[PDB]
Amino acid sequence: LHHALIPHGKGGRSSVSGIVATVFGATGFLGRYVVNHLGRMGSQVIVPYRCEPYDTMHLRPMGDLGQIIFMEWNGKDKDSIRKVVEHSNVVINLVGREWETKNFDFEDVFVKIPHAIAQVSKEAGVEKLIHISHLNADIKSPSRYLRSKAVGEKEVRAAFPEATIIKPSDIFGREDRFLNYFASMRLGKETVKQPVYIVDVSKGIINAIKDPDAKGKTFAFVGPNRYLLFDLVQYIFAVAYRPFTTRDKVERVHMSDMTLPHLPGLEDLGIQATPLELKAIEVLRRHRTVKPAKTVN
Amino acid sequence: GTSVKPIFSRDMNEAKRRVRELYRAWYREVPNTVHLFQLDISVKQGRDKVREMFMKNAHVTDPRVVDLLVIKGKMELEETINVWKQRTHIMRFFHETEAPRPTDFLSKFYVGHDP
Amino acid sequence: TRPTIRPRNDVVHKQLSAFGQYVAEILPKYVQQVQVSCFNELEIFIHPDGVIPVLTFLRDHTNAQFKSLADLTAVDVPTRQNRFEIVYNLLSLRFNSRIRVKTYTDELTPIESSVTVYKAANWYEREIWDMFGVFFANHPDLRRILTDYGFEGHPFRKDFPLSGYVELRYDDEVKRVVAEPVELAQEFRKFDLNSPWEAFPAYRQPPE
Amino acid sequence: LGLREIRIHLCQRSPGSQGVRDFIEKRYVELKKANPDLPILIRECSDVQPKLWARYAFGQEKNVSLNNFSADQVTRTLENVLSGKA
Amino acid sequence: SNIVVSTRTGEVMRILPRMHEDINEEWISDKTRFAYDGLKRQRLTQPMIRNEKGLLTYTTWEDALSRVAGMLQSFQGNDVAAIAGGLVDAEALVALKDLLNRVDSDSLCTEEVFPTAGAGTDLRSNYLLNTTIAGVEEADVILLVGTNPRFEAPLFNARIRKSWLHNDLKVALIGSPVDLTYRYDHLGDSPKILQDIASGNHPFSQILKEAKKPMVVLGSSALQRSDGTAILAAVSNIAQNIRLSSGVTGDWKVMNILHRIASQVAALDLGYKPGVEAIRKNPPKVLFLLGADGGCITRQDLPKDCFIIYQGHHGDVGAPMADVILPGAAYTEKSATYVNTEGRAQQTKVAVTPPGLAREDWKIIRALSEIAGMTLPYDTLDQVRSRLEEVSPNLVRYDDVEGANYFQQANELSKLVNQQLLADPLVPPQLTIKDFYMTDSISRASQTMAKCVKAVTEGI
Amino acid sequence: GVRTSPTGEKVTHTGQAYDDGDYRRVRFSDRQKEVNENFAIDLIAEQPVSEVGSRVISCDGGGGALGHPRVYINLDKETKTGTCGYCGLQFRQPHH
Amino acid sequence: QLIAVDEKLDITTLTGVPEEHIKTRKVRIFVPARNNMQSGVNNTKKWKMEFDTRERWENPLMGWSSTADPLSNLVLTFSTKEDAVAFAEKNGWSFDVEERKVPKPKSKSYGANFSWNKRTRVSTK
Ligand SMILES: NC(=O)C1=CN([C@@H]2O[C@H](COP(=O)(O)OP(=O)(O)OC[C@H]3O[C@@H](n4cnc5c(N)ncnc54)[C@H](OP(=O)(O)O)[C@@H]3O)[C@@H](O)[C@H]2O)C=CC1
Ligand SMILES: [Zn+2]
Repeated sequence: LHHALIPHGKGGRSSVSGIVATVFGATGFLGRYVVNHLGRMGSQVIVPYRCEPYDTMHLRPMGDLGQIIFMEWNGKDKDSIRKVVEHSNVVINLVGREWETKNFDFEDVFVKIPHAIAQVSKEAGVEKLIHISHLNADIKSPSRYLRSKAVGEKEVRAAFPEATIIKPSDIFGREDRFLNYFASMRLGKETVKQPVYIVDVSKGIINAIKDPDAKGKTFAFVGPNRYLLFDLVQYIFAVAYRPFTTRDKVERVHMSDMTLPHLPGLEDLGIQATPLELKAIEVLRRHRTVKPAKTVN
Repeated sequence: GTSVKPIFSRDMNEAKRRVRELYRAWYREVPNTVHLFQLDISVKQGRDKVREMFMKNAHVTDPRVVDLLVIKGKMELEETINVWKQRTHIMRFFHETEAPRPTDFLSKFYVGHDP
Repeated sequence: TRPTIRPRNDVVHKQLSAFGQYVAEILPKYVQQVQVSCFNELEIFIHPDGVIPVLTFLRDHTNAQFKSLADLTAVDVPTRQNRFEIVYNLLSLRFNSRIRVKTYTDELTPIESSVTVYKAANWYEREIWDMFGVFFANHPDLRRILTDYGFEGHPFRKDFPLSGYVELRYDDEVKRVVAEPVELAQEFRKFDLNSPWEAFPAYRQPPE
Repeated sequence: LGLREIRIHLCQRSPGSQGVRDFIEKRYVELKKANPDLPILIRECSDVQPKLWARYAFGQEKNVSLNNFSADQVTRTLENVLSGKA
Repeated sequence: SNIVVSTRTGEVMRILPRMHEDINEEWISDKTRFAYDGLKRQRLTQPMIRNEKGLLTYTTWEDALSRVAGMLQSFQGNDVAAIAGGLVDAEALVALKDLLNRVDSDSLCTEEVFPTAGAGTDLRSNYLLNTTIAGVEEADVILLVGTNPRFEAPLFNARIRKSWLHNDLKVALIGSPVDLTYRYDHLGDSPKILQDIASGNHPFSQILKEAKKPMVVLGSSALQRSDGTAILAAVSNIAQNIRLSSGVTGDWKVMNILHRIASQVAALDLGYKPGVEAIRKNPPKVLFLLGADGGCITRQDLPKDCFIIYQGHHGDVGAPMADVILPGAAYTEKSATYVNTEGRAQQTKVAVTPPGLAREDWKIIRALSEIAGMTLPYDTLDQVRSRLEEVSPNLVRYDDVEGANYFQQANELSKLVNQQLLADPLVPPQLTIKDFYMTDSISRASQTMAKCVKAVTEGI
Repeated sequence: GVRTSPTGEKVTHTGQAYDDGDYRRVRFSDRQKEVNENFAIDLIAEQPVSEVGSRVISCDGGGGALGHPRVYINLDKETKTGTCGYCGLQFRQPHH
Repeated sequence: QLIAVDEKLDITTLTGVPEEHIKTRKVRIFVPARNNMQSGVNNTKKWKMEFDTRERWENPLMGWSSTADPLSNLVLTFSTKEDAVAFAEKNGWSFDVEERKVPKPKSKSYGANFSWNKRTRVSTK
C-alpha cells in the first residue's frame, strides 16, 4: 500500500488517511463541501483552478499545512490533467456549469472534459474515479443539460470501466441554486421534486471513496420526501416570511424528478437523508427581514 | 468520623434540592436561549441536551461534589443568560463536526492501536 | 564573601524575627508557624479558619497596618493531601515592610473570601477559582476571569496537560468556529534536564 | 463432554489449601499412573481460594472451590469429575 | 534481564541496562544491547495474501481475516494446529489456546522440545531454574550438563563467574570443552557418564555427596537431541541420589533447568505441548505459525494444499511459505508478559507503536475469533490478564520467583519409562562466539550482528 | 556534487529523494525543490593534507576565536592521517 | 459544622478531563531507574507517576512527530508511593505500582585484591 499512504492518527486535522484526492471543480458549491470533508480528516487534496487565486482563498483553512495543493489547468489540454492527477489515487469530478458560454457548451462541459479526465486517470493509474451526473439524465431528454449528462456518463464508463457514478437529485444547501432561486423571485401543481441536502451528498461521496465494493456501481442520491413544486415554493416563501437561467433552467425545473428504485441510494452507504424541514430555516434565515408542506409518498 | 467542611449543604437531600432548582432554571431558559442566539436546533433538542448533561453526573454520591457541580452549572447558566457566550460556545455542546467514534472491538482494531 | 555574593542584612533579619514573635504571640489560635528566609522574607503559616482574622489584624493593628495587598495567588503541590497553597503578600507603607501569609486547602474545602478586608483580592480570588478550582465562600461574584467561556478544567493544576484537551478552528460546513480534540503536527518535546549529583547539600533530606 | 485437561490451583501457605497440598504429596503420583494422557496442571495461588478447573470439548470449563477440603474430599470430587458423574 | 528502551520522536534509539539485583545486576549481553537494529529491517507491516500467480500481495485486514476465518470454520478438530515461536508473549499464547479450544484442538506445539514423559509439564518445578539466578551465589558446587551458558544465557554465566570468583564455587561440565571464562572440571563428553555418576562409580558422585549446597543445571539444547527423556531421567536420578544420601538440607532445590528461548516457560505454564512431534503424528490441514521461524516444519512435512497462517513481525524462514501473513507487534511495541527461566513473570511496556498496519498479537487473534463467530470473552488487556490468571495464576504476580518444590513426584514419574541413551557426545549448538550473535529473527535481520559475525570470522 | 534520481529529482547531500510511487512529489509540481549544490563532503575532500613535523598538532579551525574549540591530534599512526573532529582538516607527519 | 460523611474521594466530574482519558488510560507509579551512563543517584529519590504511551506518527510535511493524546508529556512527582496512589485513585485512573529497587549493601575490601590463596587476587591494577 506504499507506506507513505498508510493511515495514521485519530482521524483529525493533522492525521493521515491515505487518500490523495484530485477534486476537479472544487471551487463550486459542492466542491467546497467535498474539500472540507476530505481535509478535516487528514487527507491531501489537490485542487485545479481555472479562476483567480483569490476566489479559491476560502478553501485554504480546510486542511493542515501542505495538505491542500493548488494547481492551474484547463479542460482543453490533456497535459494539465496529466500533471494534476499524476500522483492521486482518487479523482473526483465536480466540473459542471448550468448555462452556456462562448467557449464552453454543455458538450464541452459534460462530455469532452469528463471523458478526457477519465482517459488520463486510467492512463496514470488512478485507482478510483468518482463522477457526478444528474438523476434526470437520459439521452432522450429534451433538455441539452440532461442529454449531455447521458452522453458523458456513458463515455466516462467506457473510458473508466470501474468508475463510480453518482446522480444527485436537485441538491439544496446554503449556497445552492434551488432555494436561493425560488426565494429571489419576490407554474406548478403537476411537477414533483426530490431535493437532497448538500452535506448528505458530500458524505456520500466520501463514503463511496471509503467503500471498496462501490467500484462499478451507480448511485442515486435522493431526499426523504417528495414534494409538489407548488406547495414546496409555498413553504419556501413561508419560511422567508414573504407574501406569496435563461431557457434550460425553467425547462429543467418544470421537469418532474425521475424514480429509479433499482439504483442504490444514500442509505446503502449509511446516510440518513436529512429532511428539508430542518435545513430550510438554516438556508432561508437570511432572506427574511412552521407548517411544513405536504409530501406525497 | 471523616469529618469534612460543608460548602452549601449538610446532606444529600439539600444537594438534590439544589440540583432540581438548577434543572428548573435550565429548562426555563432553553427556549429563550434557542430563540435569542438564533440556534438551528429545536427546543426539544436543547432540553434533551440539558437532560444528557445532567445525567452525565448521576453517579455522584458526595454532597460537596454535587453542589460544586451545581455552582459550575449556575456559572454556565449565568453566562448563557447574560449572552456572554456566542453561538459557537453554545453549539459546541453538540459536537456536530466530530466523526462518530466507534465502540465495537472490530472497528477499533481496524482504525488503529487506540483501545 | 567577595563581590560575587549577595550582601547579608542582619538588622532586618532580627527585626522581622521579632515581629514574627509579636504576631505569633498575639494570635495563637490560628498561626501554625513563622519563618524568616536568608534574603529577609518573612512568611507566616496559619490555619485556613484564621484567614479573615489574621488578615484583619495585620491591616488594622497600630504596629502592623499592612494596608496594601500586593498579590494573592495559589500553588499546586499534588503530593500533599491539602493540594493547594494559598499565598497572600501584604505591604505596609507605614513601616516600609512586606509580609507573607500562607494557607492550605484541597479540592472540596472552600476558603473564606477576603474581599471584606481587601477590595484588591476580589479579582485575585476569581483568578484562583479560574486557574485552580479553589472555591471562595461569600465572594460577591465568583466566576471565570481568564479562560474561554465554557472552558472545562482548571489549567494551572499540575495534572492539566500543557496543550489542554480541545483546540479551535473554523468549519465552513457549519459556518462557525468549532472546538475539536487537540492534535499536534509536532508533539512537544519533553526534556529530562535534571542531573544526578545533588547541587546544594544544605537542603539534603533525611534518608528515612 | 470429553475431558481434555484439569487445572488444580492451590496456595502454598494458606491454611485452606492445606488438605489440597497433602493430596499431591500423598497421591498425585497415583493419579498420573491411572491417566497417562490427561494433563493435570498444578498451579500456585496467593490469598485466593483453592480451585479445580475442568476443561471439556469446544473450550467449555467448569470451576469448583476446594476451600478447607481434605485429601479425601478432593480425591472424591476429582473421581467424580474424571468419571463424568455429577 | 530488565532494560530501558530509549526513544525519541517515536523511534527506538538504544537499549540500556536497568538494575535488578536478582536477575542481571547491572549488565546486559551484546545481543540484548545491539540487536534492536533489526527492528527497523525485514519488517512485516501490512497483511498479505496469495494471488492467482501464487505470490504474496498486500491486502486489507478485513480480507485477510475473512480468508483465515473461512478455513477456520470449514475445518475443525485435529485438522487445525498451532506452533509458537521464540518471541511470543503470554497474551497471544492464551488467545491462540482459547481460539483453537473453541475448535476442539489441542495441537498447540512449540519449536523447543521438552520431554513430556511422566510428569511432563504438569509440575512446574520440572522445567524451571529452581535455584534461581540469585541462588547461584549460595551454591558451593555446580554441575552443567550439555550446556554452553556463556552463549545460551550470558547473564547466568556471568553470575556463575562471580560466584566462582568470590565464593570459590567449583564448576564441572559434561559436554564439549567450551570456554566458560573460568576453569572448570571437564568430567567428559559422553552422556553415559551421567549414569556413571548415578551409579556412584565416578568420583564426582563423592564430590556432590560432600557439598552443602549442590547444584545440577540442564539445558534444553541437550533436551533437543531426542534423548531428552533419558537425559532428564538421569539428571533427576542424580538429584534424587544427592537428596537421599546427603539428606534434605532444606529448601535448596538442587534440580534446575536452564531455558534458551523467551516464550518457553510462558507456553508450558499455559498447557502448550512442548515439541512439534504432535504435528508430525497428525499433520494438519491448516496451520498457525504464531511467530514460528525455526524451520522445524516445512511444506514437505505437511499435506498438499495446506493452509499456513504466519503472524509475526519479521519476514524470515517462516513467512514465504505462508498463505496469509498477519503483521504483529514486537516486544518494544506492546505491553506483554514474558516468563524467564527462573519462572518469574515480567511485563514489558509500550515504547513505540507497531509500524504500518501491524497490531497487537492478542488483538489480532481476538479479532480473527470474532470474525469466525467464536468471539472470545475478553476485549481489553485487563480482561486478557484475568483470563491468564484463570489459566495460570502465577502469570499475574509480576516479580515473584518463589514456588512449590514437587521434585519427588516428578522424579518418581520419570522412572516408569526406561529409555536408553545414544552413543553420541553432547555437543551444544553454541560452540563458539561466532554462533552467538545470530539466533532469532530480530538478530538475523540486524546489521550490527552481521558486522559482529564478520569481525569474529576475520578480524582487523 | 549533486546527482540526479532516476525519476529526475536532485539528490541532496543527505541522500534523500522520493521514490517512484511516492505521492509527496506532487508538492514539487509547478515549483522547484530546494537543494544545496555545494556538498560539504566533496569540498572537504578537495583540501590538501598538511605536513607538520610534530607528534601532536593543534587545530582551532582558523580565525582564533572565530573558529571552533582548540583540539590536539596525535600523528603517531603512519597508516592514516589525523582528522580534526570539528573542522575536518587532515594532518600528517612527514613520512619518508 | 462537619458533615462526617464516609465515601472515597472521587473528583473526576470536577476536573474536566474527557471521559475516554480516564477509563482508558493506565498510569504507572514508579521510582525511575538510575541512568546506567552515570553513577549519580539523585534522580532516583522521588516517585513519578506517568501515563501509557499512545501512537506517534509522522507528519507528511517536514516529517515531524505528531501525536493525538494530550497526556503524552504529563509526569507528576510525589514524595511517597502512598501519595501517588491516593492521587491516582481520587483522579480515577487505573494504576500499576512498582516497588522501589534499592542496591543491596556490598562488602568492598581493598586488601582482598592482594590475596594469598583466594581467587580475588587481581592480575594488575
Ligand atoms: N443543482 C446541483 O447543485 C447539482 C449539480 N449536479 C452536478 O454537480 C456538479 C458540480 O456541482 P455544483 O457545485 O452545483 O456546480 P457549480 O456551478 O457550483 O461549480 C462548477 C464547478 O465546475 C468548474 N467548472 C465549471 N465549468 C468549468 C470549465 N468549463 N472548466 C473548468 N472548470 C469548470 C467550476 O470552476 P469555476 O468557478 O472557476 O468556473 C467549478 O469548480 C456539476 O458538474 C453538476 O453537473 C448534480 C445534481 C444537481
Ligand atoms: Zn579543525
